[PDB]
Amino acid sequence: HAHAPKVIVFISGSCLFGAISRSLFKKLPIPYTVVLLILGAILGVVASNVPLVEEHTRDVAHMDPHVLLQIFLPVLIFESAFAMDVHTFMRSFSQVCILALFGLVVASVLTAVLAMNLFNYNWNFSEAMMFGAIMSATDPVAVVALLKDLGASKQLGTIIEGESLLNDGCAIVIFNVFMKMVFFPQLTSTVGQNVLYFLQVAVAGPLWGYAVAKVTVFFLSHIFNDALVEITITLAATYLTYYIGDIWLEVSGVLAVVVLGLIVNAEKTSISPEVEVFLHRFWEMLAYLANTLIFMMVGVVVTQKALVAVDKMDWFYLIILYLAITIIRGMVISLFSPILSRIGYGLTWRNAVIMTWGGLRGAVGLALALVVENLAGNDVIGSKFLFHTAGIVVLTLVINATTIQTLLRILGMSDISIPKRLAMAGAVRRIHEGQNRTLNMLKSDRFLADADWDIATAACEISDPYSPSPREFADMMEEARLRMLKAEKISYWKQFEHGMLAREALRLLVQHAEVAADEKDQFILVDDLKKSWQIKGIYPWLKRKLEDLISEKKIAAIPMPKYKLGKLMYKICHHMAFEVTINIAIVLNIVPIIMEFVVQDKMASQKIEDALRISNYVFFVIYAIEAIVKILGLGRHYIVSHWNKFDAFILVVALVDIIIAETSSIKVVKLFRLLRGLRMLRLTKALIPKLILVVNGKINNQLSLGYDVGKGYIIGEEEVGKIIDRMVDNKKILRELKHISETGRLQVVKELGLLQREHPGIAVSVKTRQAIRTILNHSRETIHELQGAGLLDEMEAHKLELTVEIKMKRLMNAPSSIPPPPPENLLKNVSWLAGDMKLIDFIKARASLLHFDYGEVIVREGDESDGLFLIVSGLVKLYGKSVFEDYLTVGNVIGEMGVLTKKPRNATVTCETTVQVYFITAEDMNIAIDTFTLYPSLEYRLWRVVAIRIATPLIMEQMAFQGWTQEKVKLHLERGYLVDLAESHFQFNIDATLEDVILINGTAYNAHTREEIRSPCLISRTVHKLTFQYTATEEPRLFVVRNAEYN
Repeated sequence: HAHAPKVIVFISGSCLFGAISRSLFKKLPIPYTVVLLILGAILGVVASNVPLVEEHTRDVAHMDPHVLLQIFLPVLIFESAFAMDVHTFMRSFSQVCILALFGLVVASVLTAVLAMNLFNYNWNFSEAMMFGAIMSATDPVAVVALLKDLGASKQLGTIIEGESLLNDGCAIVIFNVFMKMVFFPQLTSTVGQNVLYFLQVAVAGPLWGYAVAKVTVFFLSHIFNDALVEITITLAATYLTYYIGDIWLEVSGVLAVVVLGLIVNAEKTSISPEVEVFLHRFWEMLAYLANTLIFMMVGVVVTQKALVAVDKMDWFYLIILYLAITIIRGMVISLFSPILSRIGYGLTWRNAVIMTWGGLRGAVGLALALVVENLAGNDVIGSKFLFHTAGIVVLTLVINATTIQTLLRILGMSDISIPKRLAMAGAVRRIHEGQNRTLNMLKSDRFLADADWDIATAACEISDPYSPSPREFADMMEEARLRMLKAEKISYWKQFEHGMLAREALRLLVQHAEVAADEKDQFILVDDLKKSWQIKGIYPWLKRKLEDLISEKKIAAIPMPKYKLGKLMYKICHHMAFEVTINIAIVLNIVPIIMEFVVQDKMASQKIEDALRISNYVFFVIYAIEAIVKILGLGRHYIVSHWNKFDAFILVVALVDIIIAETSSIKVVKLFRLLRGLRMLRLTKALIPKLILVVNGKINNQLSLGYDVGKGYIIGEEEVGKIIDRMVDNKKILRELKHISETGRLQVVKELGLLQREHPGIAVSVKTRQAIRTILNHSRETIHELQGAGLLDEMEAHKLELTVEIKMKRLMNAPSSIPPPPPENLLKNVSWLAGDMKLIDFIKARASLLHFDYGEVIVREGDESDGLFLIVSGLVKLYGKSVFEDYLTVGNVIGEMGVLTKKPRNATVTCETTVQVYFITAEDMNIAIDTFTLYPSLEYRLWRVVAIRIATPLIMEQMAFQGWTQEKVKLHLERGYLVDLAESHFQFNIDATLEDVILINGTAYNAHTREEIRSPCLISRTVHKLTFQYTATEEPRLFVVRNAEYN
């Protein structure tokens, strides 16, 4: 009917035009957005002549400014923020801010002066500043897209993107400031009044955004199965942050959304992964809709209202303006180049050109132009604002956006590095080989013999998109160095693919490897990695100081009252419900404190101020009973704590002012100010624990990243060290490489072991978090394995896989600090004790806790193996000639092999810190071995623990070249078991059911050749059968792993 929404046809039609442009002009260098402007112009000219069409474009063309800003800008700004690589953005935050904020001011002011002097429009400074503001809002989406692939992607790409984000955010702020001075002027403004205005837009805005962000991520972390709720919460937070910010709080909405976008982006872990991928594609779609509409709207109104008021001179000014804003941006970048070069990633002269040429203008500039074109009404200023802004957008998108592709070439930035070319060629060649095998396999199929292979081969063709002498010695060294660093990069990627590394640690390690590859004679330096696990000094100090404030040890020392009258209260005094009730009462006291006092201020409603006085009586009564109960429970010791004395002062205030108030204006203001100022501050007692939790969280986030980088490096080095043994020939080179790897590994394992001592609880939290995450991951795999085998139905598989998903989400809410378990708990958790309560009691009764000081030697080489140590606290350094060094920390048990083979100790143990060890004597272990002999025998368990640790190096060395990482090998061995040579004193291999057989201890004879095999050897696949000697000196033990099919 006549009331039908006519914006539906325009909005939907805009989508179709966007699709058409985006499709047809996909290959041409001209960006599609230019075509949208042409189509908008066509709609404008045709609309002016055909009244029917005008009825459909009017509602959206002639659209109120506020509705333009309130709906579109939050989408554009949030989407831009939500799409950033925050981690890189933060690491270059200063460099972006200097160039964005200060650069924006100078760029706009210089443009403003140009507009005033050059143009004959006779604009004043306010209008010229609006012009400069809308002329300095960039939109480099087309340029960062190219930089994403070709080169210089990591640093340059995000710097231009972040700079554009911040200058867009600030340009709107400047535009808002100067628009009110032009279209909504005010009679007067004081200096102090303006300063408060600055604080609101510049300081309060970001704080409002930060508060809403931290509230949002809190709830998102507590939504477990509703994806729709997560998406809706994101939408509502984004729009309410802007609306409440601009309209109710009058703080800067755009900056609030910028901060909200960045915080929510950083806290992506709080969003379920499946939702995360949705949101990225969702906000992209919303931003794409916003761009398509704004460009078509400009195309419409520019022809209907703007081009009718354009003189020949205006065209001349547009060219001069385009040249000016281009050289101005370059001047700003160069001028700050000395500063920017000394922070973050310094700008090379070629990078500067990219930033200068890549400063495309776009939607935000146009959107703000439409506001002026609307507010100005019939004034020419509106038309000429829209004309120039549209002109600059067209010129930049025609000239800059098309030639940037060639400029990146001329500057020699698009070249693909040799490593990438080689990797792509190898991958393509392997794929090409993979298809030939598949193609042959199909040709043998009876049901596909008649298929047209000429077409099949042509269709499935993947094509490469990119198409002793010192001089001798140094050459191999450079070759080896690069062949090593390349291996590491692989080992990091393998770890990530198997969920062993967080993405951030992977990025750091790969970045360091790449940097080392570019430099000369450079390997990975741990000194560069240290920045990952160095805790900033502020946080430990804050944690210590805050924990001192609520120490309250002087209350814990208070004894029970000496008579029954106080005994009952004392119990209440230590019930959490008491403190919770008092806190709730206090926080409820805000309602009177605000309502009555603000009402009295307004009067300065008498019945309200008369009535609320009674609530003061009620809260006084509550606090009085609280004080009475506390004094009765504690007695004279009550006054000891400083927190209590503050409450005594508060009650003194209550008595004094409630009496005096009931009994000039000074008394009333005294009552109000004193009640408000004091009674709210006693919440800090309950607040401080939350601050401690926040601090823990900040430390945990840093320490966790440290462990990943440190542990990622160690595993990478361990894997590589068994590869270079066969990747390089020259022994001298080989020896030099491994020496560096070990001197790096020792530093990492030491420093990373000292952090645990500095922050015990946080370390335990981090580690238990890793433990759970690993368990769930491999728990997820079995579900896929069961699903893939068809052994479990798809719907049932999904039902299980949900419980894993919610479980992995609840990790993020786990406490940042777990109190370290006491020593007795460690014994309970030793690998070869778990579950055997009878054995645990036997050991716990005979384990003697010892304490050592720095530098003491627990055991020395050649000493008889008198027992084994479990390190419950500290860090010990092992230095054994069978040269070979290591550092062991909490949990690790020393001497497991010694008590079994009864052979002298292999390494000297020195304490790097104050160490505590549970010492179990060899005699006790022998007794335990003799007295605990069920199927999972203690001797069997001990050997199994040792066996795997001995086996893992052998299997790695034998199959490092293949695709298995360490975790896979260790799990692989986990399926194994030790054979009882008493059940059969000879072992017969079965190649179809035994995957690997390892000899751990004792000599074994080849049954046919009667060759003797040394103890730690990995039995070669060629051996058919083994015969074992029987001597007391070395009883032979053997480890085997069967195929999945149980024998």
